[PDB]
Amino acid sequence: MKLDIKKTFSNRSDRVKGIDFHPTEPWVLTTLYSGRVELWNYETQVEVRSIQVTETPVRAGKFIARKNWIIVGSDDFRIRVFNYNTGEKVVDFEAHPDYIRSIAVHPTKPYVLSGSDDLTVKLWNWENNWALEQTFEGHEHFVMCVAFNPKDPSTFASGCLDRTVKVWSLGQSTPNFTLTTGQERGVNYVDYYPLPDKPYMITASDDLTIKIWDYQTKSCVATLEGHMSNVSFAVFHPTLPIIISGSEDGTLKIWNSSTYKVEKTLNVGLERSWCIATHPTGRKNYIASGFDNGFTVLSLGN
Amino acid sequence: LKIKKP
Repeated sequence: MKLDIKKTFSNRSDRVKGIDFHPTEPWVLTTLYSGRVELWNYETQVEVRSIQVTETPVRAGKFIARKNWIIVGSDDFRIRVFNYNTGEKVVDFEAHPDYIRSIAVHPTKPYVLSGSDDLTVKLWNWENNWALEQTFEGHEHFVMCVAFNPKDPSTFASGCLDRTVKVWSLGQSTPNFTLTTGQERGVNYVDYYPLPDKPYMITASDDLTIKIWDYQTKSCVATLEGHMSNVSFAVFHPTLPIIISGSEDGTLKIWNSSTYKVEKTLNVGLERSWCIATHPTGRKNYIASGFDNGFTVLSLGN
Repeated sequence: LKIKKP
């Protein structure tokens, strides 16, 4: 394919651990290791807002555009919510007794999941004053990554350093199933293929491998070996037929999501790659990744 | 030492 990669916006900062696109404003949310979070207008190149939230790392950061919120999870155990128009803090609660690795936001329901080093995923309901509605117990190490099935968010997958993916149903305490990934350095990330033509999940590991999973057959479709150190993330782009992976090798790679052949290796020049966001509507097929030395927003051709 | 500190 012709990918026509364009550097939309680049910003140097502290290490970016979390990153997310606003769905209707030309904004990106970055969540930094210094305890700072930033909202950047990547079209105008103007900073919209920045907030010193704590002194510890803030690893997880999403928009909740329907409530004009940002939600952020930090190593100080806390989930914090801010109205991005005013800066007003909405809530600030101890979510786990250990580090918060990942936050996912339910698309239609007032539900947030947090993944943590306390070995659990916790479900929060903001229409019940952020009440803990369920604790998903069973994982054996740090829950690195939580992701709702975007085709059915009554279900979510949890990526863990116990080297399993677990797929759960909201309201059920036992997992639907457990993927034994054979990624012995653990699972850093898990994502779903969002289109209906394949029942696919993807994982990334410290073992330098990416693995494609069929949740119908519970088998490994493919192994993608194209990084020379820790693979931080691997995600299916929501429109283009590509996978984007990012590594502590400082590189972003674009794979053919059909043939699993490398389309492009991006040496972005900000050292270790930590996180990825894709624009939810696929506006300019926008992608962005967080790095040791800042973030970059990229637009992809049709 | 915290595992996955960075």
